[PDB]
Amino acid sequence: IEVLAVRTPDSITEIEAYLNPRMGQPQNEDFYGFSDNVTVSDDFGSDAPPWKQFPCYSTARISLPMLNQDMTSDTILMWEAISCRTEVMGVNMLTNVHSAQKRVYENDREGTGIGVEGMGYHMFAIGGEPLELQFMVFNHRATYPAEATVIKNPGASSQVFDPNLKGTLTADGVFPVEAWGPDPFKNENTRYFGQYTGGTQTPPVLTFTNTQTTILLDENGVGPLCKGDGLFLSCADIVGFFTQHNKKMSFRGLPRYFRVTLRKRVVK
Amino acid sequence: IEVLAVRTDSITEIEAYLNPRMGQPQNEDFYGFSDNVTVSDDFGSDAPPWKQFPCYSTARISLPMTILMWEAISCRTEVMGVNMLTNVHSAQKRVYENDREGTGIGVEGMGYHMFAIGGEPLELQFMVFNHRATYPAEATVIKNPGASSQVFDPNLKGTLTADGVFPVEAWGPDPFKNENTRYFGQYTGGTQTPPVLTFTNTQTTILLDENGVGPLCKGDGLFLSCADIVGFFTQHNKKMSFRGLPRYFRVTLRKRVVK
Amino acid sequence: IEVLAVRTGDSITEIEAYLNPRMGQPQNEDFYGFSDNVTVSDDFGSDAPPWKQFPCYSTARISLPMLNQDMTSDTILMWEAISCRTEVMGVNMLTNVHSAQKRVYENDREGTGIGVEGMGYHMFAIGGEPLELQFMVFNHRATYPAEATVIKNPGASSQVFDPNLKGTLTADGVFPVEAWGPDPFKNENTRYFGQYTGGTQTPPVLTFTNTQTTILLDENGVGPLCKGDGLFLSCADIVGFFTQHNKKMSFRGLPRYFRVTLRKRVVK
Amino acid sequence: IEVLAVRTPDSITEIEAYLNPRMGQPQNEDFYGFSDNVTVSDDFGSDAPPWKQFPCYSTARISLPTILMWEAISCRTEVMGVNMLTNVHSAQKRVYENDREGTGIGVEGMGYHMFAIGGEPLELQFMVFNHRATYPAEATVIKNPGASSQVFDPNLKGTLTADGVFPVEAWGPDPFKNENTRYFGQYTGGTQTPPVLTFTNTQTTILLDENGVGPLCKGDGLFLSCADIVGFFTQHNKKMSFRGLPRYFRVTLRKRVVK
Amino acid sequence: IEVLAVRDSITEIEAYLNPRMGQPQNEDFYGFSDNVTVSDDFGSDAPPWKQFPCYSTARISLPTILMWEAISCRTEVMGVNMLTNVHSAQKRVYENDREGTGIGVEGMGYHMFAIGGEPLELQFMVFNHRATYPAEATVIKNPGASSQVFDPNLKGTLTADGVFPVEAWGPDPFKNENTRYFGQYTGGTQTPPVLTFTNTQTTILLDENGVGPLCKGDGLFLSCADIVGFFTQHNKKMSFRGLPRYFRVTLRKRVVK
Ligand SMILES: CC(=O)N[C@H]1[C@@H](O[C@H]2[C@@H](O)[C@@H](CO)O[C@@H](O[C@H]3[C@@H](O)[C@@H](CO)O[C@H](O[C@@H]4[C@H](O)[C@@H](O)[C@H](O[C@H]5[C@H](O)[C@@H](O)[C@H](O)O[C@@H]5CO)O[C@@H]4CO)[C@@H]3O)[C@@H]2NC(C)=O)O[C@H](CO)[C@H](O)[C@@H]1O
Ligand SMILES: CC(=O)N[C@H]1[C@@H](O[C@H]2[C@@H](O)[C@@H](CO)O[C@@H](O[C@H]3[C@@H](O)[C@@H](CO)O[C@H](O[C@@H]4[C@H](O)[C@@H](O)[C@H](O)O[C@@H]4CO)[C@@H]3O)[C@@H]2NC(C)=O)O[C@H](CO)[C@H](O)[C@@H]1O
Ligand SMILES: CC(=O)N[C@H]1[C@@H](O[C@H]2[C@@H](O)[C@@H](CO)O[C@@H](O[C@H]3[C@@H](O)[C@@H](CO)O[C@H](O[C@@H]4[C@H](O)[C@@H](O)[C@H](O)O[C@@H]4CO)[C@@H]3O)[C@@H]2NC(C)=O)O[C@H](CO)[C@H](O)[C@@H]1O
Ligand SMILES: CC(=O)N[C@H]1[C@@H](O[C@H]2[C@@H](O)[C@@H](CO)O[C@@H](O[C@H]3[C@@H](O)[C@@H](CO)O[C@H](O[C@@H]4[C@H](O)[C@@H](O)[C@H](O)O[C@@H]4CO)[C@@H]3O)[C@@H]2NC(C)=O)O[C@H](CO)[C@H](O)[C@@H]1O
Ligand SMILES: CC(=O)N[C@H]1[C@@H](O[C@H]2[C@@H](O)[C@@H](CO)O[C@@H](O[C@H]3[C@@H](O)[C@@H](CO)O[C@H](O[C@@H]4[C@H](O)[C@@H](O)[C@H](O)O[C@@H]4CO)[C@@H]3O)[C@@H]2NC(C)=O)O[C@H](CO)[C@H](O)[C@@H]1O
Ligand SMILES: CC(=O)N[C@H]1[C@H]([C@H](O)[C@H](O)CO)O[C@@](O)(C(=O)O)C[C@@H]1O
Ligand SMILES: CC(=O)N[C@H]1[C@H]([C@H](O)[C@H](O)CO)O[C@@](O)(C(=O)O)C[C@@H]1O
Ligand SMILES: [Mg+2]
Ligand SMILES: [Mg+2]
Ligand SMILES: [Mg+2]
Ligand SMILES: [Mg+2]
Ligand SMILES: [Mg+2]
Repeated sequence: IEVLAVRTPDSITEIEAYLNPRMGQPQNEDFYGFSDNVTVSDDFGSDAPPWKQFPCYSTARISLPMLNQDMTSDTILMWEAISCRTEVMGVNMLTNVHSAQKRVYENDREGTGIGVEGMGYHMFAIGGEPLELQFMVFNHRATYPAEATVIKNPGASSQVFDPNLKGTLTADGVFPVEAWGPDPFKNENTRYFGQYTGGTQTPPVLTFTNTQTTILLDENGVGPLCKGDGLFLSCADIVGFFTQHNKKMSFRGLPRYFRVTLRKRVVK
Repeated sequence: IEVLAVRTDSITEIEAYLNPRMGQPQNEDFYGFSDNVTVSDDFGSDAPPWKQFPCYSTARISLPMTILMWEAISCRTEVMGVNMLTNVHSAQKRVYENDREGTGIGVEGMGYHMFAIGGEPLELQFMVFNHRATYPAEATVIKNPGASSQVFDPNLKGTLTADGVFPVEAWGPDPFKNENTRYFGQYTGGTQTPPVLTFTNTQTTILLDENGVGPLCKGDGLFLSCADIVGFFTQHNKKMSFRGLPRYFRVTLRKRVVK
Repeated sequence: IEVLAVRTGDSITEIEAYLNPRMGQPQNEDFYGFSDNVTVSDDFGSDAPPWKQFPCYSTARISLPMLNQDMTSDTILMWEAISCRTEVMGVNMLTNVHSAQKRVYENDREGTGIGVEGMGYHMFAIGGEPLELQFMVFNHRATYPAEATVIKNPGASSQVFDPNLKGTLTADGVFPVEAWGPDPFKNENTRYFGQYTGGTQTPPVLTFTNTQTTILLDENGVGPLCKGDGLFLSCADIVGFFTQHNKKMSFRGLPRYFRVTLRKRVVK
Repeated sequence: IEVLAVRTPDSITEIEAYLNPRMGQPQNEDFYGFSDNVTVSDDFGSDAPPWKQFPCYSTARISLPTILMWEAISCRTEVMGVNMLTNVHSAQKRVYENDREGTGIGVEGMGYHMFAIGGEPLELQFMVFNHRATYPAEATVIKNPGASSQVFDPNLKGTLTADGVFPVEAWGPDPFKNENTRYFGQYTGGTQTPPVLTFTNTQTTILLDENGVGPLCKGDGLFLSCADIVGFFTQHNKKMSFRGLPRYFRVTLRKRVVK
Repeated sequence: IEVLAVRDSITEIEAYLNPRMGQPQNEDFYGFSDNVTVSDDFGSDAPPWKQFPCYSTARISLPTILMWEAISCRTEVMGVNMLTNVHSAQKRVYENDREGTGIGVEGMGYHMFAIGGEPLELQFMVFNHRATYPAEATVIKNPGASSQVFDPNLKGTLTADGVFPVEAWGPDPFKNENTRYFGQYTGGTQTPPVLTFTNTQTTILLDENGVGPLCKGDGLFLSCADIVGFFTQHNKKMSFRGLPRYFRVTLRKRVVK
């Protein structure tokens, strides 16, 4: 794409969208927002995580307003994503230490719940085309379930970087977070942002405000250009683990808010 | 609201406090605390009793009476009474309980610190850890909110219109609304987490949006909201209660012409 | 006070001062810098913290040089504080893990002392008049000893904010840290800065440098104005707890350094 | 090298490269990305860390397109595969081992993240926890380094000239050299520390020095070096191995006239 | 000490300070203290020589009058790489199972450096005033109860390497007009060490007036302590582990009265 002039009163639009988490349990059922209880393999050889027990990436394509093209010009207008605000919603719910939680003083049947604790994985991506993925796994001999999208028998090389093992995030709730990450060799037309804090007893730390704005412009002053007039949102928002009295543990996820400002860009 | 020129007599300043609503009744010996937290066995038999969970604090501040509206341009906010957390002697589980020795363990665990300042009530998203929780009659909640309530459901909206009754654990700020409010929030989780608090009279936050417009005080009302969970108070017998702290606000407003 | 012009030539001065901590144990006896061993009540109603077992605020008024007043002027000169350096001194001493401390591996009588750990409370205030206080307590039914300055029988409202419960920090070593904090409704003529990190096994975190200057000027470019030609300094520097082999714990505090640059200001 | 004027497309090139980690286990086999299970010696005197049980630096030379030299002016770098650390099912010691319940504990313990970009091999200082350690034949070390190798000895020098054979625990960047290399490094210690990693394609680091000069690529060669220890993998039987991640590099060079 | 204009003219020195954690140099525990013993009370407290760290220090010789003025510095904790060692005679993560890595180096961090035109000026201050320091150590003997906090009588200067106990001396903020000092402390005995290294960080040494330290007698004074944490043996004996510090200083010629 040959990028040309920015248009400056009717040249800018705003979209707002949410992505619900895909932590593994089905929508419209009692554990929506959570994974199912996590089972652990005895070895890498026999490792087979069941469907529902691991999170997947969230994705959506947002259809943009009419650009009102110039019928006789040899150029076209494209929506250019210039800025965003993103917030993890429902942080407030993590003040719940009463709902069926392993207690601080289990031996005394006393104390609050321990609440949600452990690993936070927070990433979002805003592009003019689907997020480009690198396949990479902890254990290449893991047998993923039929419901999941992965590279089957990916080989030892998939435990680190293999340039043959590529993907694109083309479907919501089926690309396992533990098997796909953003590809830094691609995503020329996406901005991605990721933070990981590991562990299983780590205090979760989350902020929320409606006062924060991230500029989406690259080093040439060009934001994502929305090919076929779509805006591609991707995320994963693991808050940590929910622990039952019987010590079963499940992933807990939260939904993400996006506001994206776009402006009209002349191209070609 | 169409926003015209800043009027430049033109400036006012209010100070206010919101006391915390951790659950125990005001004017009684456990004011500032929740009652002792009980935990359900399962999501299906989950009814957190009244007094055992915190609620948002809120207040409408009356301001002096094309039109002029009061426009909020800056604030200072301070969590008050941080000093009281140096108390490790008041009926606290001890560091070496099995020796009946050491300090009290003092206040530890989750911090949830949020404030909002706007020209109308805080717009809220309903969201809960367990949709099947039965909240007490005293609480304001969406009843039988459905499985969708565990994540984002665009039907499940509310506005913060009463002090001490909107459970923190069931409402948060709606990012899809609040064009006329600035909100700020931090959560640190856990039950033995060290609390981290700062205080100073030297910090101003600017409340102007990208367009240089502050919150515009509809009907000459300034809306303040907070929640300041500091962590938990643990008794000798291991019973745990939320402890909260009051919040100071100073807001600077200017006359702005509109319509 | 009506505030007029700055003098910029004679017109500048610096004072340096220390405040020693008032953690509870008497001065120039063997436990100076410490509290006595902390006792814990069984309930709120029978809560009576003995004198010496809890810290108090440090404060001093510093006498300033003669201003050399213009005898015939309608106006008057005051000293205006414009900047400070402050440092917690003796941080070096906390590398001591041999001095009668509970050992890391007590069941094996082995390892270092555990050293000082637990809550940090670090605050300082620089003003032209005494620090204005808000009375607030964890437990209102606490009976403070006669040695201590408190509001007696303050009632339930004292557990949160009650606008009736005020004070000024008019004496060193007697205002319990746990019952008084800075009053954000007053202190127009004082700058105060406070940090708390809780717990009883929290690692203390402290920094020291002679390269850090804090400006004391308000939004109007006016510093604290020294009424009756006094500078008021206040602090509390709880570093954490000292734990003995028998598991007795005391507060440990450190002294604070102040450097304050003042300049002549004309006022009505 | 006398450094004259910047030549201003055809004057700018951009390379991209990955460095796979060298945690110890062989390439293209089932434990690629890990060390073998760590053994611990009884004393300094008889301390022989076996080949495969310790990490080594990753390094590559990239071949690039009055003389003209390539001058590295900026980079992006990213630790890849951070996403795999959300795996708590793969043969991991469980949170509640006694009850055979909970997630795996996942990767925890020490983080060591370092990268270097230079016009020549990274210049190294030899320094070791225990000088009496006997390294295996596969490792490049200074043999019989002496007690002074446990701190700084100006005699104990090297350059990173070989991928996967310079042990991290024996070699670090030499601050007395590396005039023509930029290095960055962070260590967080412990064995139960939570790993903290970030990733984004939006961060650029400028490689120009105080004089506006970046690494100048000798022999038309760009030198990349790293080590990315994420933490430890703990089996059900409490055996612990290093886990590493590959690092991405993007480097932007310009033609520089030199003498 | 009146300063005129900045006046061939710019020079740069590099130095290293090895750590003085207690164990004698060029012997097998160089970089470590000896195993720490703990007193039963303040009254009998007598830390043995080799069981506590001392400050490192050196004077570097440099090449109306002219003085060398220190304008900027680079400093680096060297050898952070060695802390990836979890095999060398360390208490194991799962000692009851004789399994896991070593726990490695853990506990308190104390990192301080000073760059000045004269010896670093010290304030004497001790946890316990009744501690008896050994003959080898430079201390104020019988310093009294006020030495547990600030006493203005209890001053010193860092005149010697490896003999001023870290736990007895810190920088005096009432003096050091011609030194820049920087310190960080993180306590605990199981705290994770956090260390960074780059050749890309330069600290400016100019004061508010734009004057850096002026090197009296053409001597540059370098001081540091870098306690990274503790080494714990299988038998639970614990010793300080320290690391050496790199210093790059840029000096320019300043005219003085
Ligand atoms: C992630 C996964 O699937 N892990 C499962 C696996 O663990 C093995 C792997 O982690 C390998 C990776 O190299 O490491 C094994 O541990 C060995 C290995 O580290 C070795 C050095 O390379 O040192 C020890 O083994 C010693 C010796 O070298 C071995 O040859 C010897 O092996 C004997 C067997 O133990 C006997 O059962 C057999 O009859 O005869 C051989 C002798 O020829 O054992 C020596 C120590 O006694 C390390 O232990 C990992 N193995 C183990 C036991 O953890 O496989 C195990 C089941 O073995 C689990 O399924 C694990 O989940
Ligand atoms: C939060 C709450 O109310 N929890 C209570 C609930 O726990 C059950 C739920 O958490 C569900 C969520 O899917 O999982 C149950 O555990 C199951 C499943 O994870 C299942 C896979 O879907 O795998 C295990 O069950 C298998 C098998 O599928 C079962 O049909 C079979 O009977 O048992 C197998 C295991 O041996 C796994 O156990 C949770 N059940 C238990 C137990 O925790 O319900 C329980 C009472 O049953 C408690 O009240 C919880 O508080
Ligand atoms: C800080 C302090 O001084 N605490 C001492 C006090 O503890 C009691 C308080 O913490 C109050 C605060 O409301 O709670 C008591 O626990 C009760 C309540 O939480 C109650 C519901 O409001 O629920 C429990 O009581 C139920 C039932 O509701 C009661 O009517 C019944 O008599 O007992 C039931 C037992 O399940 C809960 O226990 C605190 N009481 C105890 C006990 O902790 O008084 C105690 C000694 O009695 C100690 O002195 C505390 O230090
Ligand atoms: C790192 C290593 O290889 N450690 C192995 C070693 O441990 C010994 C070393 O740590 C040295 C370093 O100086 O200290 C020994 O501990 C001794 C000393 O600290 C000593 C004072 O210098 O104080 C203690 O010993 C005293 C006395 O001085 C001794 O002469 C007397 O025999 O015993 C006294 C106390 O009862 C202190 O114990 C370390 N020794 C031990 C033991 O830990 O050697 C041991 C086995 O000898 C292990 O192999 C270590 O892994
Ligand atoms: C740091 C050090 O050297 N500690 C050793 C020392 O411990 C004693 C000191 O900590 C002093 C400091 O004031 O306190 C003793 O504890 C006492 C006091 O806190 C006291 C009130 O001032 O309260 C307790 O004692 C009361 C009563 O006052 C006593 O008269 C009576 O004998 O016992 C009462 C309680 O039953 C409290 O115990 C420290 N004493 C002890 C013991 O910890 O001295 C001891 C030997 O006694 C050890 O050598 C310490 O390491
Ligand atoms: C990640 C993984 O492989 N999980 C597997 C688990 C665990 O191996 C065991 O629960 C440990 O005993 O075993 C199953 O039979 C189960 O519980 O459903 C099947 C599942 O494929
Ligand atoms: C804070 C507090 O109330 N402390 C009180 C302590 C503790 O309650 C007990 O030591 C617990 O057993 O008891 C006293 O008898 C004491 O030891 O002097 C009275 C003192 O006022
Ligand atoms: Mg590319
Ligand atoms: Mg909106
Ligand atoms: Mg006021
Ligand atoms: Mg050099
Ligand atoms: Mg001075």
